Amino acid sequence: SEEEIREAFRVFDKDGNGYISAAELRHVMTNLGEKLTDEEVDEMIREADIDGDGQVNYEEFVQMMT
Amino acid sequence: SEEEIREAFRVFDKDGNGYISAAELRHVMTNLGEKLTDEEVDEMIREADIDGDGQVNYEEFVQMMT
Amino acid sequence: SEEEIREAFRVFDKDGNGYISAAELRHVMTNLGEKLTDEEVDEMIREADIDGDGQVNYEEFVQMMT
Amino acid sequence: SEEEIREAFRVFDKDGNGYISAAELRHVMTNLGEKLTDEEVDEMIREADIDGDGQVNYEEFVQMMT
Amino acid sequence: GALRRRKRLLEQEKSLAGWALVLAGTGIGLMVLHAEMLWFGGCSWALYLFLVKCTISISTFLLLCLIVAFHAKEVQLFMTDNGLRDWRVALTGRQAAQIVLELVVCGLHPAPVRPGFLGQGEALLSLAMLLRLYLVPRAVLLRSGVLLNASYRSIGALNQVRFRHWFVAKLYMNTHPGRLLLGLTLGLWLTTAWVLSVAERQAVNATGHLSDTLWLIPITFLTIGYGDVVPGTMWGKIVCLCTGVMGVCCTALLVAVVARKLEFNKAEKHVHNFMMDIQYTKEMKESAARVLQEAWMFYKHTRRKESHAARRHQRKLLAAINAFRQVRLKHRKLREQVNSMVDISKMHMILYDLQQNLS
Amino acid sequence: GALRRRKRLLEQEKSLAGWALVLAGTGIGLMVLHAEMLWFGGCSWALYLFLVKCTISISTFLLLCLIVAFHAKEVQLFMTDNGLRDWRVALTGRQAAQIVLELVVCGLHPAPVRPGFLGQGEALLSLAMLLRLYLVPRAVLLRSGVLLNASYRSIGALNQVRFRHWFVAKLYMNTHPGRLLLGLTLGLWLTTAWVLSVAERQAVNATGHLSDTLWLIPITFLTIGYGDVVPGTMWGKIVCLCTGVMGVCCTALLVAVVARKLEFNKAEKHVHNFMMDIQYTKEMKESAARVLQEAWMFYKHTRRKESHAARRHQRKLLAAINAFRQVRLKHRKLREQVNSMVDISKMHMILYDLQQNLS
Amino acid sequence: GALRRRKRLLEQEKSLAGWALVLAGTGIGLMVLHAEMLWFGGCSWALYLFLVKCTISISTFLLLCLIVAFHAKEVQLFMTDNGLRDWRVALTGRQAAQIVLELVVCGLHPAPVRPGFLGQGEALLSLAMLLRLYLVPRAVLLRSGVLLNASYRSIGALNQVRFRHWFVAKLYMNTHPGRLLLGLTLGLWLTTAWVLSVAERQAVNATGHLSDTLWLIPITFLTIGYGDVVPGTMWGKIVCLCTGVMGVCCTALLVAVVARKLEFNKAEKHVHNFMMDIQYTKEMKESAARVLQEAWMFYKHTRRKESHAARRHQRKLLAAINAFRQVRLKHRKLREQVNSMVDISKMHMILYDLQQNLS
Amino acid sequence: GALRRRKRLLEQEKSLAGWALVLAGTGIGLMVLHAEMLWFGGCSWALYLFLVKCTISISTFLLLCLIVAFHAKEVQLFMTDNGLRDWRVALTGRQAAQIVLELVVCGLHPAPVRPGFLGQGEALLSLAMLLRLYLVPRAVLLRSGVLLNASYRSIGALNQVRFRHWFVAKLYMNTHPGRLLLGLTLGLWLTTAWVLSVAERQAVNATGHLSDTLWLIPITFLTIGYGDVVPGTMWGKIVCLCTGVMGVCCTALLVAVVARKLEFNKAEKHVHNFMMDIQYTKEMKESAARVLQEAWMFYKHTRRKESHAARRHQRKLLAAINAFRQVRLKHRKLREQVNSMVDISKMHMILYDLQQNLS
Ligand SMILES: CCCCCCCCCCCCO[C@@H]1O[C@H](CO)[C@@H](O[C@H]2O[C@H](CO)[C@@H](O)[C@H](O)[C@H]2O)[C@H](O)[C@H]1O
Ligand SMILES: CCCCCCCCCCCCO[C@@H]1O[C@H](CO)[C@@H](O[C@H]2O[C@H](CO)[C@@H](O)[C@H](O)[C@H]2O)[C@H](O)[C@H]1O
Ligand SMILES: CCCCCCCCCCCCO[C@@H]1O[C@H](CO)[C@@H](O[C@H]2O[C@H](CO)[C@@H](O)[C@H](O)[C@H]2O)[C@H](O)[C@H]1O
Ligand SMILES: CCCCCCCCCCCCO[C@@H]1O[C@H](CO)[C@@H](O[C@H]2O[C@H](CO)[C@@H](O)[C@H](O)[C@H]2O)[C@H](O)[C@H]1O
Ligand SMILES: [K+]
Ligand SMILES: [K+]
Ligand SMILES: [K+]
Ligand SMILES: [K+]
Ligand SMILES: [K+]
Repeated sequence: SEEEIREAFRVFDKDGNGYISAAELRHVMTNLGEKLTDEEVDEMIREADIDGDGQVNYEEFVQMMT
Repeated sequence: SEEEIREAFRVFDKDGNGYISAAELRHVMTNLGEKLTDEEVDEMIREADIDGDGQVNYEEFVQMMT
Repeated sequence: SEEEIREAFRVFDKDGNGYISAAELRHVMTNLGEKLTDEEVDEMIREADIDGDGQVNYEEFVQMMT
Repeated sequence: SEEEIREAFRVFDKDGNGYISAAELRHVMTNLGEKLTDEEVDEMIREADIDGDGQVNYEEFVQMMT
Repeated sequence: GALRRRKRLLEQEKSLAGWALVLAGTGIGLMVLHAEMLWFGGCSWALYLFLVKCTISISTFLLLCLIVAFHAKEVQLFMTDNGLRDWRVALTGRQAAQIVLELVVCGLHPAPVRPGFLGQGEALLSLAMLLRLYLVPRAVLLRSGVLLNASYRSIGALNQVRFRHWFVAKLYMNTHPGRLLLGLTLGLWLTTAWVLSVAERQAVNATGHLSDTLWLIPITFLTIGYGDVVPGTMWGKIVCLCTGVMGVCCTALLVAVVARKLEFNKAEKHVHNFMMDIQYTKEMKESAARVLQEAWMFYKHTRRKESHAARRHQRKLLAAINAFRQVRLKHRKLREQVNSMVDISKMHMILYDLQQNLS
Repeated sequence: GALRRRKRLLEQEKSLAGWALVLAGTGIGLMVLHAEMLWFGGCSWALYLFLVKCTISISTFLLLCLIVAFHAKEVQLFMTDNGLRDWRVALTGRQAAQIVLELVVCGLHPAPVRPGFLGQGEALLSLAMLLRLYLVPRAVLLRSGVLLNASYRSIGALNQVRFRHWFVAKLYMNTHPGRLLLGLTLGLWLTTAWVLSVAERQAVNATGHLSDTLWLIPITFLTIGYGDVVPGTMWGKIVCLCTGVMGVCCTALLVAVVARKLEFNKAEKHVHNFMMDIQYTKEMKESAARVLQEAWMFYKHTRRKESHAARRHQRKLLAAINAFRQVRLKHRKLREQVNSMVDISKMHMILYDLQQNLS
Repeated sequence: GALRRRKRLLEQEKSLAGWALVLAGTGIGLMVLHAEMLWFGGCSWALYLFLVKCTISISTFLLLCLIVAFHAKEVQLFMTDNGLRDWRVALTGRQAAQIVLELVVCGLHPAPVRPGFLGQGEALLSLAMLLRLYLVPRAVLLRSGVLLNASYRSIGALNQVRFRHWFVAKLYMNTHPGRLLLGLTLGLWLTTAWVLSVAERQAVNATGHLSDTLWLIPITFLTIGYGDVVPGTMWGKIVCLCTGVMGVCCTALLVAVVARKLEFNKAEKHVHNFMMDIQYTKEMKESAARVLQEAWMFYKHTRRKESHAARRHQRKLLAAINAFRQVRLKHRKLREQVNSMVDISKMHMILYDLQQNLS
Repeated sequence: GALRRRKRLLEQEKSLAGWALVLAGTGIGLMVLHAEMLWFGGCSWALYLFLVKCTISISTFLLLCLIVAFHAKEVQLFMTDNGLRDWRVALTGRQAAQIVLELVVCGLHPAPVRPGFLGQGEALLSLAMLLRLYLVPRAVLLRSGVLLNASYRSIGALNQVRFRHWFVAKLYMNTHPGRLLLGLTLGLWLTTAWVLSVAERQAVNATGHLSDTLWLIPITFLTIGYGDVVPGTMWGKIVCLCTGVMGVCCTALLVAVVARKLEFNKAEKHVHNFMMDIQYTKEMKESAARVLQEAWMFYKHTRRKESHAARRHQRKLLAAINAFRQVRLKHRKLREQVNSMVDISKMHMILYDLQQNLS
């Protein structure tokens, strides 16, 4: 299902560069989807924040999620 | 109506030369059409027979008919 | 609505030059449209007759009308 | 009907060379068609086996059948 | 040219088609008035039943004068069109029998030759007035602009339309369906109800007049057929069969009209295609987020080693990626149809581009 | 060649298809005459009820001779077509059972073996005469030119039409809808009315003959169903169900015929498209003038400083420019369809032009 | 920009279209409650028949306030759209007559001005409440997204759709046929049954209430018409004709819906075309083997000089090669249609290929 | 690979879909037998009415075992397809409610818990057996080859067909219309007639059994509605409304089927176009001769100076040239359509020719 996860990320890849901003990565779960928890979103930022530079290359993030 | 007469002759112009044989000119009225009289067909051959060579250039024949 | 006025003039621009004759400009309101008053048409000719040469460049006439 | 016989052979000509294997020639009557007799298939191999090399050029076989 | 005279004759035929229709309708109306006056009035009103009966004769003599004057305009139109000089050539043999068949049908009024029943004789002559209703398609065809323009007759002769009554039928039915199909059935109900009331009168107990047949005719026309009133006479049953046949034909016409009026044209297809295009992208984003939330939450509850509260999110993850693949494959075939609509004219322009590009 | 003989056999089959149909119809007619003569005549006419009953036997023996003579022509046609020399090869096994099933069905007349009722025996044999109506599609197919031309059989073998009875059904229904669909329902009404009158006779009070069933059958066929007369017997109800089923099927056929007969073809679309093209330009000019009048009159009443009598002309100016934009956008999409009609053949010609232009 | 204000007014019109519909439905419901309470209760409940009758007046005053507030939003929308500054210009003359025709129709309640029958006066005012059902297409059109987006009004002004009520009719009927066509006929049956029960009450023996008309209305609607109950009054017959007309129209609508829902689209045509492609090749091989078996067995029984047991296999050989030619010519025209489906887009791509190939 | 196991499970689902249908039909049959045996037999046969009533319980226990065994195969198929290893993940929450809703509906038999009427209790449980008829579309879908091939599921996943019950509906209706639409209505007539006979029994005078309802149901279905028998009970009227609704729906289905089955395909259009092409040239020659005869005979009778016997031939000359222009302009637009049919593929081949010609 990793190809489906990557294709779901590729919807929000408006840059076509393989990286997505933490603003859009918070806004996708925050404003849309099923629901959003503030502590879970902040813990998601804490888990994905091995870099913490405002942009995440999601290709390694898919492998860390699976 | 002379154009319609010439276009009616042009149906039986299988040579595309402006001349039709007396065999076909007898067979068109004889075998098809409304009816055929033998004496009227022979008088038609006698009237059109200013040449009498087995072939009639119908372009002057239209003018003689009208 | 000045663009709509200019596009309504452009129906009667059969020359494509930006000028229309006073004959056609009288005939458009006179023979067609809602109605035509003779004194109002003559006053329209008196108002548009800053030139009075039988042809009117309607592009300045639109600005004078609005 | 010899053209129809040759066109029926040409369905099983997956090589396009004019020759068909005795394996496929046994399997066509054996596994499909109306029915298959073992002694009739072996007698068919005995009749067509003027060569007996595992491949039959069916073009002469059509002439021997008709 | 004679094309100014040819068009001039087609306003003298339009007026003679209209005024003949007026003098036929005013004969039919006076026939209905006479038939009802002889029923509600009896033998006491024997003066007015002579006055109206001879007014019908005056009107039908004027009608027999307004048809010879029409066919004279048609034979003058024929001489003007094909370039003749003698009317004896221009008249046909079958046409001159159509003249007689038209003058006989337009002359079957009940004349003043000599309790409220019409009698076996004049009740058929009174209903033969309705056979004048062939004057209305002629008048409709002449009032329409397709025959009344030689610039239209040129494109008709290029197409061999040949001035059919059926082309204006298709025309008025494709342009104005509901006005025509609403007026026609009400006219059929009133006309057929009156004819059935003539066929069934029943002076004892008043059981045949319009209070019964105005209920019996639509119930037959719509093929309901309760059966509380049925036709009683042999002539009533013919009318009630010819009502049901027209009801089946008008239902079969209504089905085709309503079937044409439901499809989209080009321009409504475009705005439908845009309303779907702004709507599938919302779900393309929403279901993507629904994948991405559970995609992390299942890994979270897996790394937290709670295997009971992770299987539910794995179940929702499978459901969400199934929904996402459905909405993505649904989204791409819409845009395939968007690319499919602009195929032909763009290739027709690109051909003209690549033709000039070869030089 | 043998293609002169193959065509020669198909006039010997056309005649044997026609004369068999004549000798079947003249058996059905004499059956109807016998069934009515035994009802209106009783036991007094026992001579004519023997004479007609044996005339039927003579006619059906001639019919059983005109079918063997037909199938012999078909087996000679088969030998001529596929190049055979023995008839024992040419005959099939299922075909020789079709021969027997055809000869049995064409041989069920009421024979002269031995008050006005037929009896339980011969009333079924008399109605088994109507099963001869399979001789009419064969005769219609052979009289049509599609089977009777090897130049037509060549294009049929190129298309695998295989001489269906359904292709001539589609043919006669696309060419002559109203003649076929008018004759067929009247034939069904008369035939089914007579069969129902056989099923329901009621010698007491005469309540079952054609004066009732000629009213009951169309009312069932059109699905009105008043219910003043209903079928009374178990055999009458089967006939009144098979009438309603055919009524639903003929209405479903009429809907499709009337749906095809309303659309335009190419040539009527062109003259409709021209009648609209000369008509929208009139309003394109009229509404333009309606803009231009108010456009000056509002400025006049504004410069005259009468603000009360200027707002009305501003209102009409807004309405007129709204109508002008509507008629202009309506006018341009018509001419878009005018450009849309000539797309394909013009590109097919421009491709052949640009192919030669490359050299 | 003012396009934020223009969209802002179209949520103040959506709410004023919804709440007006609620305050019209709660007037119709209280009207039905009053009409049934005055029948089942008589003159004893003269307090509640004043209370409900004035509750209707309070509700219809709130409705007459929720329409002026709607048309004020429309005239502010008109001033915002076309750029005006005075409302006296923005209002039309025919629109201000539509205001009065809307306020009169929405104000015909039975007021509390002053055995179980309503009377000749207030029974028409009570049924004039149902004329409020023009508030539902307005609310449906405003709740739909086609009017409520200037990005949709842009493509509509490019297409001249002009916010029709008929476009959302085609939209909801092409998207949700069965929900709409199932809810609509049940709503018609209940509403028309109640109106017929008002028209036919019959206090003696209780022969007109919903236990009769809930059976009479669907039997009329489906055009069955048993006739065990028929309408008795002149006002009942108008309702039973307007039920049959709507029944014919809904059947004509259902025929077109079911006719659209049977054809294949592109993608179902592809999988049908593949299921046939894997299936005709099986018979292409099977019938080939059926040729090839008899092809040798006939030569075997010929060389064995048994001429009686060889003619049967020659017969089967002819039948098998006939079946093989049928299945081969059937198989190739399927793949012709497979080649026919990919014609246009492949040529559109090959044109762009050969354009670049010229350089 | 596991694609051999995935196909292996879909023959274990086909058998469990067939044998569940057999054990549901043999429960429905024994229910009908019990309901008729308790009516024709009374209280004397109290042994067999216990024996059949417990045979139904044995059969429905076997049915409740053949559904759990089916859904186990579906959850193993789900684990094999999406690659799982625990069944607790593979099962859904809404699916496990569908299991319970399926087992309850398949378990409503009249059990042997404890004059010929069933009673208010068990007459509803006996008719709840018919709710087992959802087992037939599942069995039809599994016996069809579209689900039972992963090579078909590949093209279905390329098309998002998603194994609908509606696709095989369109499939069996486009392939076999008449067999399906003939078997379905007879099955509806027998089933609905029996249910109506249950709803209306009337032990006095035997006025409710199948001899009445087998006549009442088709007359309602075809919307005839004589009205000689009407439903009497409140439960009979619901059944007679649900018969009329299905009758309207089947008529609306038949109209679309007969509308598709009348148009020509490609190959019948070609042979029609050739039969007209060999036929218009005959009249193109015949009418040309009809011009040419009178063209000389009018000049003959003109030169003979007989002006009375020349005008008739001038009249026929005008008629003949009119007919000749009609048949010529009719003849050329046929051949225009002949040129119109071969447009696209010939341009697709000429494009590939001119592409290679550029080098
Ligand atoms: C497309 C086909 C349409 C068919 C249309 C034909 C319609 C014919 C209408 C019926 C006309 C005659 O119908 C008949 O009228 C006569 C008088 O004329 C009336 O008959 C009544 O009056 C006559 C007076 O002569 C008495 O003798 C008679 O005893 C009495 O029944 C009846 O009402 C009706 O039986
Ligand atoms: C597509 C299916 C079509 C089904 C078509 C079948 C049509 C059958 C027509 C009914 C034939 C028999 O119908 C029956 O005829 C008999 C005589 O034969 C008549 O019966 C009458 O005469 C017989 C003479 O034997 C008496 O004994 C009897 O008491 C009396 O009712 C009735 O009129 C009818 O009940
Ligand atoms: C699209 C068109 C739709 C048409 C819809 C029109 C529907 C009209 C419904 C009928 C309304 C009046 O219908 C009529 O109601 C009155 C009371 O009002 C009732 O009439 C009854 O009560 C009145 C009280 O005044 C008594 O005087 C009268 O003797 C008695 O019949 C009847 O039940 C019905 O005859
Ligand atoms: C899509 C919706 C379909 C709706 C289908 C529902 C069908 C229901 C069928 C009716 C079932 C009950 O129908 C009813 O049966 C009962 C027995 O059960 C019978 O009733 C009869 O027997 C009962 C025995 O208890 C007596 O008490 C009663 O006085 C007598 O009328 C009637 O025949 C019928 O009124
Ligand atoms: K009916
Ligand atoms: K009825
Ligand atoms: K009906
Ligand atoms: K009825
Ligand atoms: K009745």
